[PDB]
Amino acid sequence: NKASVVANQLIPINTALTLIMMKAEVVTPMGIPAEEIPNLVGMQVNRAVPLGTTLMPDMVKNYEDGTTSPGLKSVVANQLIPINTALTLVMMKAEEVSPKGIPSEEISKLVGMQVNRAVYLDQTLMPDMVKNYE
Repeated sequence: NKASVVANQLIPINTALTLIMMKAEVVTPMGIPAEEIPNLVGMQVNRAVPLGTTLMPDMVKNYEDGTTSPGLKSVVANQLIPINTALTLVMMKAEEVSPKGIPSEEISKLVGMQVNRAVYLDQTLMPDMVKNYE
């Protein structure tokens, strides 16, 4: 089988991995492959990554758009938004990503709403970081 993207060195939290920190080794479990290496390269993680850590879906927010059928498109801040910032669909990208944070059900109504917490780059928007919805 093809090798997967397993980090050889240890990565801290929120760190874009590169070709040097990305090792294509054939280890299990076969998390995300390296076909989109040149696409999701520099992808930051949600928590600290140990040595030889394979790319996991639950450990990485939007590892890449390798999904086909959306349906469960979740809102993800592909960019960085400072606390209290009326973010709209432009800064928010409702795509199918895990885990299922906040689905774009009525986003058109909450779009441009000011957040009470700071938001980093591609981060999964959750109802725990926002105030009281409608």
